[PDB]
Amino acid sequence: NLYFQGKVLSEGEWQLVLHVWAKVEADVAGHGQDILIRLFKSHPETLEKFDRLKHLKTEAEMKASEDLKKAGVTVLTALGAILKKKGHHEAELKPLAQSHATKHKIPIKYLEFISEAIIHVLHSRHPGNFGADAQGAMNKALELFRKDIAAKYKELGYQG
Ligand SMILES: [Cl-]
Repeated sequence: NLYFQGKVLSEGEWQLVLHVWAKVEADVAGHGQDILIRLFKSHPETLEKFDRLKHLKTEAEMKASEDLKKAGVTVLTALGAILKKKGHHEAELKPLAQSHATKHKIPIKYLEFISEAIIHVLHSRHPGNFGADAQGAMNKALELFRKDIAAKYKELGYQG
């Protein structure tokens, strides 16, 4: 198994992140649904950034939406790919910052909101295997993502 040195997190922290993410990926649509519904319930203003979704008014409607299901898979597969770079994600963040800062106008604050939604859902679905250690390593990985993408927003002309 070829060693791939990561940045900022320790090797053991990266392994806790990628072990949990493998569980996410095995049911990506289900995790995606849960995370976006939690985001949209805790922070209803985020729903307005998704044109195909902004009309959905209840949890039953959100769970029935094929569009929300597709958005959830979009979000979690892009984030998983970034996490698997173990901090070597400069190239990946460039187009994501470009679309999110320039077209969608996503404030960095919403990335913090979805980070909270991700930790909440991971606790809810893996209550036996998402402990203090795994939670801390995931918080560090998402913090690094938010820090680096905030820096890319400013390189592309936007504060966010
Ligand atoms: Cl743990």
